[PDB]
Amino acid sequence: SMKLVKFRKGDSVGLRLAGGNDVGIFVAGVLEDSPAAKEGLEEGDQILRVNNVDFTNIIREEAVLFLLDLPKGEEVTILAQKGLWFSDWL
Amino acid sequence: SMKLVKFRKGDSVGLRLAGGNDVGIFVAGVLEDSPAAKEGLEEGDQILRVNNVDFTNIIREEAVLFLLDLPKGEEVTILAQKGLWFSDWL
Repeated sequence: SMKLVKFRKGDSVGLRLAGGNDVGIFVAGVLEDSPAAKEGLEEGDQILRVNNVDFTNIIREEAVLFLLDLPKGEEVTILAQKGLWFSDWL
Repeated sequence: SMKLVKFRKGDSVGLRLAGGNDVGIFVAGVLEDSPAAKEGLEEGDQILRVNNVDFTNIIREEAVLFLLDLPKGEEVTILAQKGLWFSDWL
């Protein structure tokens, strides 16, 4: 049900995000060959926490900038849960 | 603002979908090297119409099954608009 994903940030975090009208922040894509991919992050997962931030109470714009601004080399810890729905490949 | 994407369906349509609580059906991924990719479908686009179906008034489950069930070789026409938000790669 929950998953803890930990990787060292490279030049980018290797993720894209999606959400709606304050209904949670979701993984909308994981970069191929990235540390995030290697460690098991998946499209459709809800992000609950990144490092010391509650990702269930953050506005969209901050969620984006927080991840962009983490320095290269720093460890990123994501707690994810496996409002939005996502289909499989069709 | 709008885009019309037309391709011949292969073994799969080459797309994944996302939505919320009846807030529209969105492109959540486009398969690399697919006809859909070649013709310009992009993650974050809202699907307005597929063939002769109003994709703004269809429940999630039908949206999925409709696309799965289209036969191989049939032309797929998607009208897309460039409730959900999607970030860029971070």
